[PDB]
Amino acid sequence: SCVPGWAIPHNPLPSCRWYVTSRTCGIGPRLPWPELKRRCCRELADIPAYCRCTALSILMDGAIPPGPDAQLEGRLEDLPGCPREVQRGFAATLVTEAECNLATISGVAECPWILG
Repeated sequence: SCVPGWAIPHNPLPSCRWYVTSRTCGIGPRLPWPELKRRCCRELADIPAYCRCTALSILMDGAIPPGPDAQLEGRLEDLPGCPREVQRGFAATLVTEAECNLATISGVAECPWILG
């Protein structure tokens, strides 16, 4: 069920994109750091524990759901002086107790396969 439209929303984790770009790229919404973080973690916890790593994966590398239209969902693209590799490295740490501290399918707050 961990697919956009099903257990995962279409265009997943809008606020996490911004928090990732704010930190790495320096460009983001005009919101205080804690607010930026909170909104990201909120959207993340609203996703079933089991689908949480998949969601990160989609936000990082994007996804293409089958269908007549099928548009590219998520994915972190390059920003002026902010390559996609920098953003990805930080995005991978979102579930960490350091960041959002949320449990995945493993029951532990970590996604070992996400990065790379």
